[PDB]
Amino acid sequence: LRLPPWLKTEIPMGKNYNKLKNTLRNLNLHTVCEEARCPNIGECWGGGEYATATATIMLMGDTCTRGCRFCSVKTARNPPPLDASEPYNTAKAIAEWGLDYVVLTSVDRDDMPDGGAEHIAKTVSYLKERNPKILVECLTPDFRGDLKAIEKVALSGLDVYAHNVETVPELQSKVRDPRANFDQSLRVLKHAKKVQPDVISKTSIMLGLGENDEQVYATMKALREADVDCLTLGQYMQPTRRHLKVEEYITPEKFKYWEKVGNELGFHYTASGPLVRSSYKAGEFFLKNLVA
Amino acid sequence: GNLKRQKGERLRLPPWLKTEIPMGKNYNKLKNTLRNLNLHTVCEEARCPNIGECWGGGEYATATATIMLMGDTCTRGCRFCSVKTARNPPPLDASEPYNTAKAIAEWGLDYVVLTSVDRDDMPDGGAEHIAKTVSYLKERNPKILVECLTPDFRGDLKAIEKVALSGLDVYAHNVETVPELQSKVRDPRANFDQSLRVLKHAKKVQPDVISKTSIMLGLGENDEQVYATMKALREADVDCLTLGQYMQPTRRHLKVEEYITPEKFKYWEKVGNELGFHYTASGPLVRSSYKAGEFFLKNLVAKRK
Amino acid sequence: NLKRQKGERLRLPPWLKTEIPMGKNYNKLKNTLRNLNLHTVCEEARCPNIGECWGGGEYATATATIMLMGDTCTRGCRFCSVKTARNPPPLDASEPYNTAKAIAEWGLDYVVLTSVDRDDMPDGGAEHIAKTVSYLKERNPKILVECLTPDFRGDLKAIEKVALSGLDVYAHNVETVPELQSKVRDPRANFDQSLRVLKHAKKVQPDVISKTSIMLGLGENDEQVYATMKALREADVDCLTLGQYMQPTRRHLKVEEYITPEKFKYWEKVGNELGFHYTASGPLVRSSYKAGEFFLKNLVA
Amino acid sequence: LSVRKFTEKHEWVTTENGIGTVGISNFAQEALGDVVYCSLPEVGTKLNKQDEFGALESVKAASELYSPLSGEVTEINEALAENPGLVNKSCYEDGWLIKMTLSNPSELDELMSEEAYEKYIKSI
Amino acid sequence: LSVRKFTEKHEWVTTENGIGTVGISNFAQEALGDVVYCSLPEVGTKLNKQDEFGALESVKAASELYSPLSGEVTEINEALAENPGLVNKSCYEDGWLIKMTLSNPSELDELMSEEAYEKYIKSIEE
Amino acid sequence: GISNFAQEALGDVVSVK
Ligand SMILES: C[S@@+](CC[C@H](N)C(=O)[O-])C[C@H]1O[C@@H](n2cnc3c(N)ncnc32)[C@H](O)[C@@H]1O
Ligand SMILES: C[S@@+](CC[C@H](N)C(=O)[O-])C[C@H]1O[C@@H](n2cnc3c(N)ncnc32)[C@H](O)[C@@H]1O
Ligand SMILES: C[S@@+](CC[C@H](N)C(=O)[O-])C[C@H]1O[C@@H](n2cnc3c(N)ncnc32)[C@H](O)[C@@H]1O
Ligand SMILES: *C(=O)CCCC[C@@H](S)CC
Ligand SMILES: *C(=O)CCCC[C@@H](S)CC
Ligand SMILES: *C(=O)CCCC[C@@H](S)CC
Ligand code: SF4
Ligand code: SF4
Ligand code: SF4
Repeated sequence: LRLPPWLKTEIPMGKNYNKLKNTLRNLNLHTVCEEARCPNIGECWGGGEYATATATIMLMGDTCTRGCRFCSVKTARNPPPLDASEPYNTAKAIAEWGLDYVVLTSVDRDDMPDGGAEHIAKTVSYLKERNPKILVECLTPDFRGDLKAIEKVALSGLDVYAHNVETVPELQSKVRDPRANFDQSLRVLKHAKKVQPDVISKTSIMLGLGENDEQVYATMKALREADVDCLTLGQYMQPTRRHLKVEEYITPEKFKYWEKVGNELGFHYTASGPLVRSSYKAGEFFLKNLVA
Repeated sequence: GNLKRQKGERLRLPPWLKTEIPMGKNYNKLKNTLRNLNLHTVCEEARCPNIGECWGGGEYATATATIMLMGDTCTRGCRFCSVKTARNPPPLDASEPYNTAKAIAEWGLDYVVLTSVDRDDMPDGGAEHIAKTVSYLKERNPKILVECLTPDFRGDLKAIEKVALSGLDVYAHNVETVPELQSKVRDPRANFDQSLRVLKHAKKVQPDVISKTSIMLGLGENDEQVYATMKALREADVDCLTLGQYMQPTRRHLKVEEYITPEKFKYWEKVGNELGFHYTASGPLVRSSYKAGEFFLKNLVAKRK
Repeated sequence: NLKRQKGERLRLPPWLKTEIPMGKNYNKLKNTLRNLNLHTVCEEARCPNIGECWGGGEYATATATIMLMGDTCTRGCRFCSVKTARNPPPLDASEPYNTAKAIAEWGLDYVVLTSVDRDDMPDGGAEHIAKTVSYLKERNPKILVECLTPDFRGDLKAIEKVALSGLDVYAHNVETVPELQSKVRDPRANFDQSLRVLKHAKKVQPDVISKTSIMLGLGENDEQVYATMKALREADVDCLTLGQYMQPTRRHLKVEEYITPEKFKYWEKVGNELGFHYTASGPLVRSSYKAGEFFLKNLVA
Repeated sequence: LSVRKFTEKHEWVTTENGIGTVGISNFAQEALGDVVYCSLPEVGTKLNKQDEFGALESVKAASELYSPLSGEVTEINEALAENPGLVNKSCYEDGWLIKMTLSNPSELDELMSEEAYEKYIKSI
Repeated sequence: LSVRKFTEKHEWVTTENGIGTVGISNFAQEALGDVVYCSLPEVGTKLNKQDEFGALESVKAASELYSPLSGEVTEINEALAENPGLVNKSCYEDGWLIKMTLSNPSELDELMSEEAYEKYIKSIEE
Repeated sequence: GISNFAQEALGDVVSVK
C-alpha cells in the first residue's frame, strides 16, 4: 500500500470540458477515460494554455468481453449488440471538436465473428472521408490473432496502428486476459507492417506490475526486432480496490532513463513518464518526431 | 551575474534585455490597423521585446511593424519560436496581400518588412501569396522598398524564384543557429544546407537583390561554430548578417543556455566587417527586422563600390 | 494668409515649427566640434533641422555640415545669418586634418563639407577645401564626400582644384531665380556664374555628380522657377533641392510668401519630368538635408 | 471589498477594512509573459507611494513593481513562490502580490478608475 | 526673491510674497532666435500644471509656453508688446512672461535647480 | 464532507489512483 506524490491530479474543470462530455452523451458514445478512471481526464479533455482538447472514444459499448486484471472496464459474458450508428456518430463528434489528430479505441468483442474489425474500419473510413487531413490512431485489440481482422483495420486508411503488449512476457498471465499473450500482440503489430508497409506501429507497456529492469530491456529490444516504430511507458495505477495492487512506483528519473534507451534502439519516438498513457499527448508526439 | 545556465536551473534575465511595456498612440494605431484588416505580425506572435520601440516610433522615427502573412499558425514547431502550431491551418486569406498594402499605406512606411509562417500544407509554400503582397505594395506605391523574411520552402527552387522575382529589394532567410544545433533548435524540415541554398538561389535568380540572414546566440554554440557559420554564409554570397540574443518566449520553449555580453556582440560585428558583409547588425536585442530600413542604407554604400 | 504686405510680416506656418535641439547625439556632436575648433553651417545659419540632423537614429545617422575656413564670411548675403567681416582671420592649417578626425569619430558613410567665402584668399580657399577631402579619403577611402563650395568668383583653376580632389558630389547653389540674384545674393555672385561652376565641375571631372539648391518664398513666381529648373537641367545639373526660405534674424530678408507643402511636392514632380536624378523638395528641405539618403536611394541604381 | 483602481505603472488596488490588496493588471501580465519569479517585499516593510517594492521576472521580460499607496506591507502571496504563474492566470484574484495598510488613504483619488485605465491603455 | 527653478520645457520660475514670475531660460531663447511676437494670456486666467498658457514666435522658430505651476495669472509683461526682443536680450530680468499666484507651493519640488537644468540640457551623466 | 458529484468521480479511498 503506497501512495505517490507525482501521480496526483485535479478534479475536472468544465470550461471547455462539458462540451465534450455532453457531446458523448448526445450521440450515446463512450470513452476509455471515464471507464478506466484515468487521472489525466482534466489535462486531456481541457487544454490549459494551447493544447487542442482531445479524447479517446471507446467503441462497441462500455462493457468488454474480457476481464483484464489491470482494467476497470465492465466485463460481461455477452455484451449488448453493436450500434450501427456508432461509426457515423463518432465521425461527426471528432470533426465537431476541431481535432487534427484523433485516437480511437474499443473494448474487446470476442462474441463478434470478426472481433469488430469491420466496425472499427467503418469508423475510420467515415472519419477520413469526412476529413482527409485528420490523423487517426486505432488502439486495436488482438482479435485473438485473427490475421484477416488485423488486415481489415490496417487497410482502413489508418495512420498509426496501435496494439499494446501491456507488460513484459513473464507477467502476461497475471495482468492480461488469457486470450491475450505477448507473442500474439507482437503478431498484431508485425502483420500490420506486412499488409500496410507504410503504417506506423505503436505499443504501450506498463511499469509497476512486478517487472524488473532486465525484463523491460528484453521487451523493448524484441519490439524493435518486430519493427515496431513507437513505444509508450507509464506507471500502472490501481483502478479500484478489486483490481491488482501496485508493486513498485517507478521513479521519474528511471522513467526518463528508458526514454534514452528507446532512442538508442531506434524507436521513432519513445514517450515515457509516470502519467504517460497510450494516447497521452499522442498528437503532440506525432508533430515532434514523425513529420520528418 | 552567472550568465551561463547550470543544469536543471535557469538563468536570471540580464539588465540589458529589459524593455518597457508597449503602449501609446502609435502602438494602438498599429494595433487598430491590424485588427480592422485581420492581419498579424511576428512582433505579437513571437512576442518580441522591441514592440514598444518599433511600434511606438519616436520624434523622427516612424512607427513600423513586420506583418506576418498566411495566418498566425505555422506548420513547423520550432522549439525557440512561440508561434502556434497546427498541421493543417485554415486556408489562405485571399484578401491579405491586398489588405497588407492598405495597412502600410496608412502607416506611411517607405521601407516595409514582410514575413510569414511556414505553410508546408501549401504546394508552393505560399510563395505566390508572398509575391502577390509585394505586387500590391509596388502597385499602391512604386517607390516603396520591400524586404521579405522568407521561409525555406523546403528548398523548392521554383518557390524561391517566385519570391525573388516579385520586385523584391531584400531577400531575407534565417539560419537561426550553427549547423550543430539545427536539429535541437529548428523543425526537422529545416537544416543548415537548405537555408544556405535558399539565400544562394535568390542571388542566382536576381543578382541585384540583397541577401540577408540572422543568427541567434545563446543556444549552446561556441565561438568556433559562430565564425565557421559566418564564413560559410559569406561563401554563399550573403550580403548582410544579424546577430542577437535568444530569449525564452514562453515557459514551454527552450531555456537560454547563455546570455551573451554586449561587448561580445560588438566583437562579432567586427568579424562581420572582416569577412566582408555589407553590415553586421550585432546586439542583444537586435532582431532580423530591427531598423531594417536603416541598415538598408549600408547595402547601398557597399553596392556603390 | 500666406502673402506678405510691405508694412506687415508673415506669420510662421505650422509645418515649419521644429523642436529645440538637445539630447545625447546633439551634445556629442557639439562637444566634438568645440574640442577641434570646428564650425558648422547648421549653427551659424541657424538651421531649424539641427535637432533632426544632429539627432540621427543612433547607428550611423548623427550628421552635420561642417563649415570650413572660419565662421566669418567675406560676403554679406541678405538671407544668410553667417557673420560678415572684410578681413577674416587666416586659415587654420589643422582644420582639414581635424575635420577628418571629426568625421571618422562620427563614423559617417556620406559627409557634406561647406565653407564661408574667402574672397580675401587668392584661390578662395580651394586648396584648403581640397586638402580636407584628401584627408577624408585617406582615413576612409570608402566614404562619400559632397562639397558645397563657393563660386570662387568664377576662377576656373579654383573650381577644378576642388573637382579633382577625389570628390563624389560637387554642390553649388544658385539660391534663387535670375531675376532675384541682386536682391538676395552678394553682388559678387550671379546666376550665370553659378552655372559655370557646375558646368566646369563636370567638364573637368565627368564622373562627378552636380547638385544645386534654390530657396522659395523670396518673391519669385512659378514662371521663373520653372524656367530656372530648365536652365539648370540644360547645364547638366544632376540633383536639385527646393526649400522654403526662413528669416534667420530680424536684420535679414523677410519671407515674401510661405509656399504650401503641396506646392513643393508639385515641384518634385516637375524635377522628375525634367530628368533630375533626384529632386529633394519640401518646406524644411535644405541642401544637406538627408543628402546621403537622397544620394544612395537614387544614384546607386 | 471596493472597486478596482489602477495606476500608470499598470498596478491595481482594492481596499477593505483599511487593508489594500495590490497586483498588476491583465494588460501588464499579457505584455510581460510567463512569470517565473516574484520578488516580493517582507512583511512590515514601510512603503511610500511610487516606491519600488519588488519586481516581476518573466521568461522574455522583467518589470519593477512600484507601490501604488503609502503604508506598511501586511501580507505577501506565498503561493507565488511555488506557482508564479498565478500572476498571469489570475492577476485579479489568486495572483495578487502584496497586502498593505493605508497611511494616507487620500492617495486613492490620484489613481485611475477602471474605465479611465481602459482608456489609458488604449490611448482613447 | 528666491532662486529660480527650471522645467523640462525650458521654463524658469521665481517666487516672492506668494507670487511666481515665469519666463524662458537662456538656453531656450538662444535656440528660438529673435522673438517677434509673444502670445500671452489675460489676467485672471486660472492655470494648471503644464498647461499651454501662451506661445512665442521668432523669425525662424516658434515655441509654445507651458506654465510651471498651478494658479491664477496676475500680470503679464506689457513691455513685450512693443519690445518682444526683451526675451532674447534679458530672459531672466526684463523679459519675464507672466506673473501668477501659487495654488500648490509644493509644485516647486518637481522642478530642477540651477545645477540640474545645466546637466539636463548638456546630457551630462547624472 | 465531499460532494456526491466529486465522490462518484473521486475513486476508492484506501484515493486508489
Ligand atoms: C481499455 S484498453 C482498450 C483496448 C482493448 N480493449 C485492449 O485492451 O486490447 C486501453 C488502455 O487503457 C489502459 N489502462 C486501463 N487501466 C489502466 C490502469 N489502471 N493504468 C494504466 N493504464 C490503464 C491500458 O494501458 C490500455 O492500453
Ligand atoms: C516567423 S520567423 C520567420 C522565418 C520563417 N518563418 C522560417 O522559420 O523559415 C520570425 C523570426 O523571429 C525570430 N525569433 C523568434 N523567436 C525568437 C526568440 N525567442 N529570440 C530571438 N529571435 C526570435 C527568428 O529569427 C525568426 O526568424
Ligand atoms: C553653406 S553656405 C553656402 C555655400 C557658400 N558659402 C556660398 O554661398 O557659395 C549657406 C547655405 O545655407 C543655406 N541657407 C542659409 N540661410 C538660409 C535660410 N535662411 N533659408 C534657407 N536656406 C538657408 C543656403 O541655401 C546655403 O546652402
Ligand atoms: C488509469 O491509469 C487508467 C488510464 C486510462 C488511459 C486511457 S484514458 C488512455 C490509454
Ligand atoms: C523574441 O525575441 C521574438 C523576436 C521576434 C523578431 C521579429 S519582431 C522580427 C523578425
Ligand atoms: C536656415 O534655413 C538655415 C539653413 C542652413 C542649412 C544648412 S544646415 C545646410 C546647407
Ligand atoms: S481487454 Fe482487458 S484492458 Fe481492454 S477493456 Fe477489456 S478488460 Fe479492459
Ligand atoms: S517555421 Fe519555425 S520560426 Fe518560422 S514561424 Fe514556424 S515555428 Fe516560428
Ligand atoms: S556667401 Fe552668402 S550664403 Fe554663403 S556663407 Fe557668405 S553670406 Fe552666407
